[PDB]
Amino acid sequence: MATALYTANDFILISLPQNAQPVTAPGSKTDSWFNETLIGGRAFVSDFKIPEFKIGSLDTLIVESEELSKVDNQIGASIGKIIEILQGLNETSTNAYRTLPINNMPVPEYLENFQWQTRKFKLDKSIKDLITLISNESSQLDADVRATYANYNSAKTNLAAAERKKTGDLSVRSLHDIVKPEDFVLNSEHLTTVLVAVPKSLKSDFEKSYETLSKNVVPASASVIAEDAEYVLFNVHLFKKNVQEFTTAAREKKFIPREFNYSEELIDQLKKEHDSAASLEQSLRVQLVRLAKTAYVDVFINWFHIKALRVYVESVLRYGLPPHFNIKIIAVPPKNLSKCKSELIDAFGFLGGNAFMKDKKGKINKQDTSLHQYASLVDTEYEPFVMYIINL
Amino acid sequence: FFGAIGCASAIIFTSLGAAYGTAKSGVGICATCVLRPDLLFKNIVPVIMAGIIAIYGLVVSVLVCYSLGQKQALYTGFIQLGAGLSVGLSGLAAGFAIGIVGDAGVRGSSQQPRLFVGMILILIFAEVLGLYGLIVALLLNSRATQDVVC
Amino acid sequence: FFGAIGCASAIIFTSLGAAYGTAKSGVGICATCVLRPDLLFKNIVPVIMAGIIAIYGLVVSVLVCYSLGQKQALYTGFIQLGAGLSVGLSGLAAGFAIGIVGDAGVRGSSQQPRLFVGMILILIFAEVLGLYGLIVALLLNSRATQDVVC
Repeated sequence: MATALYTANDFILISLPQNAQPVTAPGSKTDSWFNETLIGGRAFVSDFKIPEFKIGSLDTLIVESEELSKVDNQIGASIGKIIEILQGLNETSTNAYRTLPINNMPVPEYLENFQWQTRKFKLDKSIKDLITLISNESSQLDADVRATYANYNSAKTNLAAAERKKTGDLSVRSLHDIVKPEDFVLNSEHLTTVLVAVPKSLKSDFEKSYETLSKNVVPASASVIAEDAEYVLFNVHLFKKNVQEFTTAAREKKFIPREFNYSEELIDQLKKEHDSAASLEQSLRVQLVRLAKTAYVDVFINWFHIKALRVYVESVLRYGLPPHFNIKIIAVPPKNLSKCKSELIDAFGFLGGNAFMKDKKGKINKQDTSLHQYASLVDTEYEPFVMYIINL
Repeated sequence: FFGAIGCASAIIFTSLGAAYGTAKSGVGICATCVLRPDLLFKNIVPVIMAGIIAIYGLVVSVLVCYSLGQKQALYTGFIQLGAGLSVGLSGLAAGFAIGIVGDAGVRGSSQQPRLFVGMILILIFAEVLGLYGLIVALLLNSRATQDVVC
Repeated sequence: FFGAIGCASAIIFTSLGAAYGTAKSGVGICATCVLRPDLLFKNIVPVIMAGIIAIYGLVVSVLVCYSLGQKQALYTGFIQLGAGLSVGLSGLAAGFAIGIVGDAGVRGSSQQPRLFVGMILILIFAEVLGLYGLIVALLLNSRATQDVVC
């Protein structure tokens, strides 16, 4: 191949009747064929057989298929969102979660020990409540991941804002990193403090002009309390009446006043705000990685159960007998997907019926056209035997 | 006279041809490689199609050089002329073909790895000409030299 | 005479070839430099590639001068005219191709830093065309050097 990159184990799920025979190799059993014949003998075939549950009716069988198709999508949507997040943060491999161990066992091996797993799910529950149950668990786990990720972005916004106050640039920068009683006045009846943000060139001009700029200004009040890289920050002490006159006269000169006035409760509340933002984001990040791996293993088990159930159910509907159906899951080596899909189609497709058989073989992963991509849902083409292609 | 200009034409025309090919294809490829860096090798094979026109061209040109130096006349000059032109026109024209096909075929190479052989085949039809210019020219060179003679 | 034109073709054309290549390369490099600023060294490697063509051309030309006499022969004359042409028009063509490939390939530099060498592999293919010119022109010069014996 070269129309798609694979570097992680790929899976095709098939279910076939246990009386079947391949016509691509007549004189073979289906099980023997998978191992020996299929893609140059390099196919790894894994067990995936599950037994009978309790089926409502034939009538009920129909309702179950429809739901299974829908829940399978929905879980698939969720598991993709969890993986996209873990990948996005780059604090956990981006190069795994396609063949990253579930229950600390390699993924093709995990499927090999997958025979219908128990977490809360038993073979003596009804099929309708297993379809429902599973979906409820998957939706809860994802909604949790979405909320904590939502919270983590609101926390990033707060940490940037707070930081800017702590040292940024004077157009919103509020002071609390300078706390001196020699640069600010407090407990004062006549005096107040106005901070003036001044361009670096203009610093000399400010130093000369300020006392005479407004009337009634404390002289030798100019001190550089803070400095950024574009602006210089000065403290000026003056009369409360005269603050209006300074802000206005200063703007004409091309100085930018920063309205700040010294009070203890503001200074303390700016430092706390910065502190709580940092603490909130850091807690959220660890919680976000821990939660996403734990949620991921549970949803993986949930998803494969719907795929196992579904393929069995769809077999039961289309073929009827035999009551137990031969399900295998085949782990395909990278870039041998195209060859795999074709050999199974040729061999088994005849059982589904000649009407069912269409040629549109091939695969386009680029958005140039939307033909050449099998799914029973579309009227454009159909799978010719119960086959799902699973791409992690 | 015309014989020198033969040498010259061979080199002018086929260089330019190959340039045209390399440019046109190049831009398409350079663009494409950002989607999938895995088509590096594939993509190069269209570009190398225009590289081979010129090397044939050097073989005919070099011959004429040996047969030149001396003051000739009409007879050698026109037969050397005609040989130059031959490598010249195939180089120019095939070179031209390749860049066009090549660009649109970068989409072919990308989506189709199995109709990639089809893509080569279109390009490969242009390479037929390079041969025609060259074979006819080689024949011409040996016969051309008589030296002088109006 | 026809010597003066030899000089003319080789130094005009190949100079413009180099100019084209640098200009074009430049426009891409300057867009790209804001985006990624430490990929400067890599960017720089394409620009100089078209620059080395000129220095060949001008050496061919200093020789060609010497090979012009005042005796005047049409056929010795014509090999100098014809010689100049060959490095001129090949030089121009390498330059035209190199700036197009060069431009498109800085987009490559930006997005896929790691596979930058794939752009180079493409670019360098139009240097063959200069070698082809160089070789043929040199021989032709060498034959010519006789100060046009009539």
